[PDB]
Amino acid sequence: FKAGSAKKGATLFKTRCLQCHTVEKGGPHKVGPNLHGIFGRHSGQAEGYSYTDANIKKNVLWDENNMSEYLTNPAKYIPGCGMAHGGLKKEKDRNDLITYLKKASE
Amino acid sequence: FKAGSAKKGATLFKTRCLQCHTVEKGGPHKVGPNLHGIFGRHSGQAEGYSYTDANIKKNVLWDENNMSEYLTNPAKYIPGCGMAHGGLKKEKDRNDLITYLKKASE
Ligand code: HEM
Ligand code: HEM
Repeated sequence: FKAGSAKKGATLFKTRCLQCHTVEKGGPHKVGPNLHGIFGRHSGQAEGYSYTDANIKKNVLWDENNMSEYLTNPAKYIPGCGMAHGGLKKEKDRNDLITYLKKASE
Repeated sequence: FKAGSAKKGATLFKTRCLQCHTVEKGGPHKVGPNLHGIFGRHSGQAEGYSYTDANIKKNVLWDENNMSEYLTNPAKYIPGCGMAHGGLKKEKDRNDLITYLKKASE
């Protein structure tokens, strides 16, 4: 991961992520947990959300690289429903996204 | 709606609902909102959850009858993902479920 465009990352997040996740402090859970302070904690630890994926639940320490990898696969499992478009296949898109996400969060 | 078996309703909820919803007080959100005090408020009002369905968001006053109807359709939309098994087709199953849910909640 190498910093990119926050501005474009914002538009990736609004159009690809926001329909399941919010990022502002104290923001609400949706199908996905609120992501505020995601880069200061581990996986599967948002207050007031209960997780499903075994790997998330192991509490991975989130960093840029781990997250890029998490977002690489275009499809993700949504509990009780099936697979959904939960990632960004283009490495540049990931870098943009994560650059925005680091700022919007914390 | 006519009261049924709480015991069987519990097993319907554990096996058909729990994978997206919790019911205890202060319990966490998952893909679905925590359902505690659902029969004392309106639709689309759980603290700390943000909703998608337009109809939910209109804030329907929840009662037994409205809920039975909500659960009738076997498939429900899960935002960003698709349709999922979000209901109970058998009217007796609904009555059992709702009888448990009234108690577990509040
Ligand atoms: C590129 C867009 C997206 C981003 C950046 C994103 C980010 C994340 C992150 C970082 C987590 C981990 C939360 C944690 O460990 O605390 C996560 C979990 C989750 N996200 Fe996303 N997400 C995206 C798209 C989606 C979409 C489209 C959906 C639904 C259709 C979704 C639903 C979920 C769900 C349900 C979880 C919890 C998984 C589980 O408990 O097993 N996300 N998301
Ligand atoms: C018979 C089993 C189930 C029951 C009793 C149940 C109950 C409910 C209730 C009462 C609501 C309305 C919440 C509110 O207005 O505050 C709701 C919303 C929801 N439930 Fe379920 N549910 C069931 C199964 C499912 C399943 C299987 C899933 C996912 C695969 C699910 C996901 C959701 C979601 C995402 C919402 C929020 C809908 C939106 O915002 O558009 N539920 N559920």
